[PDB]
Amino acid sequence: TNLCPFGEVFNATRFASVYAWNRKRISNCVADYSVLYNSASFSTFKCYGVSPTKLNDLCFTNVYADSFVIRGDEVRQIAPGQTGKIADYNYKLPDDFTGCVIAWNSNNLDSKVGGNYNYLYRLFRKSNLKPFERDISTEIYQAGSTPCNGVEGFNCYFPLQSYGFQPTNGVGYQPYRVVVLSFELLHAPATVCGPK
Amino acid sequence: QVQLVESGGGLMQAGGSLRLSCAVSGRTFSTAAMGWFRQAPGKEREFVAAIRWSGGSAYYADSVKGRFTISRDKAKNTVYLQMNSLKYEDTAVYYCAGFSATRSLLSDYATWPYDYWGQGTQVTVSSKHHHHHH
Amino acid sequence: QVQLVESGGGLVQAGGSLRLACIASGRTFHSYVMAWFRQAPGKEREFVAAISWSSTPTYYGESVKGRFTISRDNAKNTVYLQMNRLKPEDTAVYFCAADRGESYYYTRPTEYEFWGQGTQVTVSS
Ligand SMILES: *[C@@H]1O[C@H](CO)[C@@H](O)[C@H](O)[C@H]1NC(C)=O
Repeated sequence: TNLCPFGEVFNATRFASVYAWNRKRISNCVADYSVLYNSASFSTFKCYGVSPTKLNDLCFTNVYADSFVIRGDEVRQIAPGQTGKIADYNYKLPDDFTGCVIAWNSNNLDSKVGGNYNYLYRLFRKSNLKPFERDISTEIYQAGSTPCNGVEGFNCYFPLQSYGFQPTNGVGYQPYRVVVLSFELLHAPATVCGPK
Repeated sequence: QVQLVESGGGLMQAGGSLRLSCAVSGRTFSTAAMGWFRQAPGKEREFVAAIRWSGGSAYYADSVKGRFTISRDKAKNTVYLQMNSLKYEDTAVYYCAGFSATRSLLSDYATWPYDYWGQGTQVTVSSKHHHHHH
Repeated sequence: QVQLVESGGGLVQAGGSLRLACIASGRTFHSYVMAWFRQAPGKEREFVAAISWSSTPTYYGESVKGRFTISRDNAKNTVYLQMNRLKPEDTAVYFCAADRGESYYYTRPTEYEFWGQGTQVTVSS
């Protein structure tokens, strides 16, 4: 009788920086998508490996809700098989992703006169993330042949940078809140089913 | 609801030392930076120093490098400017700044617009040159 | 680098039938939800039909439901649009579109990453 807490994820007052992306486990609950079905303001609502029309009919052994903020031009990167700063260094979907990606323009909440700089991305990393990997380290990034030893300088850079969310920003630089619903199908009891 | 409050200004003779403090209440500057600016009467604001709050790396204007040290104590939520080898010319109003923006390159903080600043503390340097000629 | 190429358009009499085809280059076709959009003389791209990876479900714009059939052949990297009982109103450039993802908002052009240049259909009387 007890619905999965999608409201807690979609309507959270604070959203995570993409580099420190948030993950909520959803289990042992009825997954009623009817509140997403009656939404029209999402900029994107795509599922991979399942039809959005069948989400109320399906059972999964686990569900994860990952949430974070990115720029408009970067929403494309939240999909299987993408490269770029976000897919490579911040949040990586697997090539065979099963789940749904929902994004919406959050300019009303996430941009301020003078700019909101609270949302960060990783700009540098020694290698690409594996799918669903999270890197929250702040080690000075060694870009040259000489080690940094935690001192910034030439070829020694802080690995994170603020998005600058100004109201004057073009569509591609406006903030977008993202919710990724990842579905797992293992040889294990189903924890999450739809109403029917 | 944040405030930057500077203390430690005053008069010094050329060659001497002063320590400016800036107590921050209302927030931290975690992965971002704090800085010191100065403005002499009828002269444009000038960058002095910046420090990354998390890691503590420092960036200095050429005019103060090797003479002024910026540092911070995270427990006291305070940034400091140790002003050694003071010159006539270091005479200005000094104010601490906060940056909400995390910049990857520390040198950006030399020109990036600060979003927080304190009241200012006056620093006057005496010489024996008698600069002001009539 | 994925290209969609539409063919099978030309002149046809009202009441008549036409089969559009769209071939995707490479071997990524199977991973795509395929759709048809159309642009009538001086109107916006309008949704016509879409087909999910497994051939089910299928979707149709209100004005072509019953008359048109979308189908796919993964072995030929081809999506097809069988158009029957054609009217003058069906005169348009028909564009093939493709995406990795199946959108809840399947009628939105912005939900499809890949686009052909289109094939011209003219229905006369
Ligand atoms: C978020 O906002 C309103 C709060 O009443 C509600 O209609 C909706 O259910 C919420 N969204 C989700 C996904 O639960």
